[PDB]
Amino acid sequence: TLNGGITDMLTELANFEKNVSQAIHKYNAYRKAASVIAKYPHKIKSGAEAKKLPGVGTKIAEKIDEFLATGKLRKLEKIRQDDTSSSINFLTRVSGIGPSAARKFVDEGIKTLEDLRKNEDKLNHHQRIGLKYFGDFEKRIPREEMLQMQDIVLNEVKKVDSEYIATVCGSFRRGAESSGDMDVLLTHPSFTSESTKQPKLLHQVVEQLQKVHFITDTLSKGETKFMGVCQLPSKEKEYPHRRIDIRLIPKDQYYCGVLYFTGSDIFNKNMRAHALEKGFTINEYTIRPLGVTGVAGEPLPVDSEKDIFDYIQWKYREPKDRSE
DNA sequence: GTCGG
DNA sequence: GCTGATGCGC
DNA sequence: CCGACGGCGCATCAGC
Ligand SMILES: Nc1ncnc2c1ncn2[C@H]1C[C@H](O)[C@@H](COP(=O)(O)OP(=O)(O)OP(=O)(O)O)O1
Ligand SMILES: [Mn+2]
Ligand SMILES: [Mn+2]
Ligand SMILES: [Mn+2]
Ligand SMILES: [Mn+2]
Ligand SMILES: [Mn+2]
Ligand SMILES: [Mn+2]
Ligand code: NA
Ligand code: NA
Repeated sequence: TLNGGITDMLTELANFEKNVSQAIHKYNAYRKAASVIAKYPHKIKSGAEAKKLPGVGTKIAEKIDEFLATGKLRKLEKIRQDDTSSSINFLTRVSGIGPSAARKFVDEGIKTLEDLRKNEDKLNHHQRIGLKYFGDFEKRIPREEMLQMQDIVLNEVKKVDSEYIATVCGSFRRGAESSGDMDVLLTHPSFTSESTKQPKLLHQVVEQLQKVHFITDTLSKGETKFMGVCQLPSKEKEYPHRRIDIRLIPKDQYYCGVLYFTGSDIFNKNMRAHALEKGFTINEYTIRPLGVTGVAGEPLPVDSEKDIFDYIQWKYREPKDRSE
């Protein structure tokens, strides 16, 4: 927040490009600029100063000059005043409503929370849940509540089977003092990259979590991925409903998976980019050597996060240092 | 929108 | 009824 | 100056 005013402006521009313009590469360009500036250890005094940084170009330096001169941005004022733009941007804050749905609703005169309720019959299950918990999903979860959630999950998982391993990742693992949601990585000895598929490994855990009334709603559920809603038990003041993601991954790909799901998202983009500049392709699952005509080798042996960093020659960064 | 081809 | 096409979130 | 920029699990539904 040395340069908080500039990164806020870039984020808002990013959001417009994704939600209204449906221009995903521009969205990513703005987030890339906002990230590099956030890293930058000096108060930016001019566009020319920012232009020095990778990810910041001609148009963004011009925008930085204007914000710096006036404290605002003409484009953003116009956009914030534009009815269709403003409304599309708003509806996408509902989980389940993306750029296409929002634009479609707006074309139909649906543009507010109240309009959404009046027309709930036009919403799908995920969207109705998103409406239902609209305010709740916009609150942050403080680390104290995160640690209480960590306890319920690890313990209920134990009760399905003591050999399951559940690891909370995302911002919680990066040590952040508050979190957007809860991300849970799951492994079991019976499920590896070979293992011959066993139904209900994730289902068993999801059903227990439901049984103890921790998980209250399902958004999507399959054999490897559950997205849903959860809520700490109330004695007293009802706790807000939270989003929870659970991913079941093959035991022998656990470190790749832990690297990936700890993030951050920008950090992951940065790592896999740097990976290429060393002859490796990283995904959620494997690190593989690359070569000449684009031949990605077999997965290299990994038994620690750190092992991945070595392959690509980065100093090890503790989870706390990947929040980009 | 930005950068490397 | 089905499934390719597409959206959404990550 | 142009083209690349990450891909995937899951849900829904237009068009047969
Ligand atoms: N767009 C994406 N596509 C694929 N993976 C992603 C994407 N964004 C993030 N990830 C990975 C890296 C993140 O650390 C991890 C968690 O995603 P997510 O829960 O949405 O954000 P986060 O945990 O880093 O912070 P927070 O949830 O508190 O906002 O998933
Ligand atoms: Mn109205
Ligand atoms: Mn998270
Ligand atoms: Mn998440
Ligand atoms: Mn299909
Ligand atoms: Mn162009
Ligand atoms: Mn039909
Ligand atoms: Na630059
Ligand atoms: Na949304």
